[PDB]
Amino acid sequence: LNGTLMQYFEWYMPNDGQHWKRLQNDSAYLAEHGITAVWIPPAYKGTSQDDVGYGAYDLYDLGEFHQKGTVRTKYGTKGELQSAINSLHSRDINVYGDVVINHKGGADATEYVTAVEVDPADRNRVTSGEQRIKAWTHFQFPGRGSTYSDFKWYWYHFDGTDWDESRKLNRIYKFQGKAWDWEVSNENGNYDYLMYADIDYDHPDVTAEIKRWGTWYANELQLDGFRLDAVKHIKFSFLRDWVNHVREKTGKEMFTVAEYWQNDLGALENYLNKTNFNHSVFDVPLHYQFHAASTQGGGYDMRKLLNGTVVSKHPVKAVTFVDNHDTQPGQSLESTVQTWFKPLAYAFILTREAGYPQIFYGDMYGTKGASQREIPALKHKIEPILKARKQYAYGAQHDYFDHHNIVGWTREGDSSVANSGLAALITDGPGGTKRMYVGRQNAGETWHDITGNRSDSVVINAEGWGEFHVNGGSVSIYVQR
Ligand SMILES: OC[C@H]1O[C@@H]2O[C@H]3[C@H](O)[C@@H](O)[C@@H](O[C@H]4[C@H](O)[C@@H](O)[C@@H](O[C@H]5[C@H](O)[C@@H](O)[C@@H](O[C@H]6[C@H](O)[C@@H](O)[C@@H](O[C@H]7[C@H](O)[C@@H](O)[C@@H](O[C@H]8[C@H](O)[C@@H](O)[C@@H](O[C@H]1[C@H](O)[C@H]2O)O[C@@H]8CO)O[C@@H]7CO)O[C@@H]6CO)O[C@@H]5CO)O[C@@H]4CO)O[C@@H]3CO
Ligand SMILES: [Ca+2]
Ligand SMILES: [Ca+2]
Ligand code: NA
Ligand code: NA
Repeated sequence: LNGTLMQYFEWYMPNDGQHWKRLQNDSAYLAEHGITAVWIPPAYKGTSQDDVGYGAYDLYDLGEFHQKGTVRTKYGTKGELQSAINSLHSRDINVYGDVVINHKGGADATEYVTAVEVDPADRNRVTSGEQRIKAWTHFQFPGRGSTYSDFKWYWYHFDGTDWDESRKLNRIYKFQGKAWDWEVSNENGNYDYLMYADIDYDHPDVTAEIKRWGTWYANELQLDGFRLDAVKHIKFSFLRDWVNHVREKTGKEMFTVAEYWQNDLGALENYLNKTNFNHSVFDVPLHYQFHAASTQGGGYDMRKLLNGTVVSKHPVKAVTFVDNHDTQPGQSLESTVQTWFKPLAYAFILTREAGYPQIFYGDMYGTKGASQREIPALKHKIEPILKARKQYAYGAQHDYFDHHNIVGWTREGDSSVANSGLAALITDGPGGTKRMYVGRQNAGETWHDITGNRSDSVVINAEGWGEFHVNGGSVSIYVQR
């Protein structure tokens, strides 16, 4: 009954074209461990075969056309993806597609464009007169032709770019007659511009086309929902309308979660408000708290985990997580939750009632970057916690955030899930004990630590309390034997 998301990729997976096949072959394992939805990496042609997917060359090429030196994407072919999705749906696993509509990379040809430079710390400030640049803005899709869509892109569909090919120069250029979109993040004055050619969401043909593509994409892959990339760089009212549009055309719920990357609840709440709460956001602040706790050696006040997060104020609109492809070692938003703390963070997201939790492929299977700082495979430490969620994390919750280090929570169980109920303890410092209430209805049951970290059994007293133990820097989750 509890739903669990999985981000089904990490940044450094090998470019062998086998990822979709792997996903298909992992569907039985995912279903058995209680994963009910997967977020798949962008499925369309990037700027090269080894693009992780955020280049977004051709949104209508799902690994079907020979473009950018390849038919397949990094991950495989359209057919392979569709076979994987078909296996996942056969096991009631929903599929959320990644939607990268901020920009387009890898244009087929340059165009001469009149532009001005803007200040990278304040993109509202113009720092040059008009100049002629060669911008990568012409998309003809020579390998695709007009199959699925005859829409061609030119400079006038974009607000700007970060490269002039004539002078070989990396600067933020705003095209003549264009204005950065609003509302976007107010960081750097206006954070519309991120990378590649920035899509102009003031352009009515562009808004129409991206909405149309949205519906096509959903149908083509039989998607159940969306993950929205880089939303702080995309006109908020457009995103709102886009989500409503695809829902209207497909007739389905299309659960949607946006990646709004800011460690600030206020900014996330503004975004929710400006999109009428029609979709969820990732709980970025909670991730940063996990990161802080993991790097402070016991010095973090664990009571802080209850405040300043999306899940603390808008639990129905939070997707909670520990790490992702941007926070993993080496990557652009690097803030990795250290290995020792990572299971404790997973207990917090998986066994508490608030939020829609997500597990990271990189945490399960490890990351394959070229460093000696990669995330090791933690599948065996995470499996028990997933099981706790799937089978035990039901009913009324009681919180025990009453200590700088050792914090815990219980779940009473629900009569709809047989033998459900748990008692969780995590500590960033020394271990110890906490007496916690698990419900009088559990009186006399014998509970054991599903993680195997503690070998002691705890018998629940007549008043519904047990005396629970946790080791130093560890997690224990007690459930009925
Ligand atoms: O697994 C489901 C769910 O579990 C967790 O949610 C629990 C939550 O943490 C608790 O706080 C409590 O919820 C109470 C809530 O917090 C109170 O605010 C109140 O809610 C009332 C609303 O205030 C009121 O507005 C109205 O709500 C309606 C919505 O406005 C309307 O949009 C629609 O809701 C839909 C969502 O918008 C949509 O996103 C989708 O929701 C899914 C979540 O996005 C997804 O994360 C997950 O939710 C988790 C949640 O994250 C945990 O925190 O699955 C959701 C279901 O698919 O779909 C929604 C439904 O279509 O409709 C609602 C009302 O129908 O009314 C509500 C009261 O009904 O009281 C709440 C107590 O009921 O308990 C929940 C449940 O465990
Ligand atoms: Ca933008
Ligand atoms: Ca614009
Ligand atoms: Na723009
Ligand atoms: Na602490």
